[PDB]
Amino acid sequence: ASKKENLLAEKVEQLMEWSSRRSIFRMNGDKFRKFIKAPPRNYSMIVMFTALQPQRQCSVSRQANEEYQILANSWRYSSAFSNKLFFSMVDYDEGTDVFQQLNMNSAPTFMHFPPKGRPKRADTFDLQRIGFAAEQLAKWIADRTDVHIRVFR
Amino acid sequence: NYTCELKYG
Repeated sequence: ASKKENLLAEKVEQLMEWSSRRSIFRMNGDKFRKFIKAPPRNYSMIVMFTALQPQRQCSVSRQANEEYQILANSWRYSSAFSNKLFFSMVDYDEGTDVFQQLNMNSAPTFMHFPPKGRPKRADTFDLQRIGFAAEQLAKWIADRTDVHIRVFR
Repeated sequence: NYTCELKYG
């Protein structure tokens, strides 16, 4: 109805159209800002910050991405699938400006960006304690969003 | 190495 309400609905449609072609949205700084930082939003965003370029040989990022793929695939096929939760990734070499804004000097990091407000302490996944099995990522997502993604491989 | 250090893009 309102100008801001209509823009929001269009923005969500744009993410749903992206969804038909991708399970994970690969973002540079412009897209990150437009779809994750900019208001308004009524959806949660999960983001994997990664550095997957071969020359860097970031083994952790590589393995973590394999799990994140399994997760986002599980989402895609879920009976719980909706327009209220999306998965994105930001690669260091493509979104360097994003890493700097977030004061990230390494990878990988998984974060939840809620529709309102900023990420809370628990909105950074505790990778160093837990590891990055898709099932553990899913547990964390459930805790932060109440969306329960049941992993399959 | 065993850590992914990121300096410049």
